[PDB]
Amino acid sequence: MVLSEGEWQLVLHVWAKVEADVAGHGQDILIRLFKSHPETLEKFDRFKHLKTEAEMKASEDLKKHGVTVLTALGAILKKKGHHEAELKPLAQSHATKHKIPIKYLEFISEAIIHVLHSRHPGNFGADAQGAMNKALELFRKDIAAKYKELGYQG
Ligand code: ZNH
Repeated sequence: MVLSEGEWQLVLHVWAKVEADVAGHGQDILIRLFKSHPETLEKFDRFKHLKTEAEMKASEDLKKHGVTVLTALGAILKKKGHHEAELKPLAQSHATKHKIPIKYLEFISEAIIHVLHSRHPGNFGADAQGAMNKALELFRKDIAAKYKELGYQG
């Protein structure tokens, strides 16, 4: 699959708003993820003890993680599909150390879309949401191919 330049621009124009407060968007996204799919929290030996949204919002380590995740994703999006270099180390750590199935990447993709839709109705209409879905699908497809090369079922 390949996105058009117009699709990339819709993706990057909403990402520009995310970048006003990457930390806040990261918290909202991780919390949505853990609330919708509580099993995903079990992957974080650092965070699996957090019991409530309140505890999640007050966690500095969780905030730090959201910034790390969104900054990595932002870098990948900015490559506009030319993301092999960024994807290599990410695919290896997530296949081999963290053991994150593609299904869980689908879950966080859903959380991203939900938070953007809630926070950014001005820049996340149907067309922009479609473009973001296409970008995240491409990310997941490319990660999935790497998983396979690396020996992980995903
Ligand atoms: C979209 C998307 C995404 C992105 C971009 C990311 C990114 C990332 C980064 C950058 C980091 C740091 C470095 C490495 O590699 O290690 C990480 C880590 C990581 N991660 Zn991940 N992620 C993700 C998804 C995910 C999910 C979904 C999960 C689960 C479920 C995860 C789990 C993880 C973990 C567990 C870790 C580690 C943490 C700590 O701190 O230790 N993850 N991550």
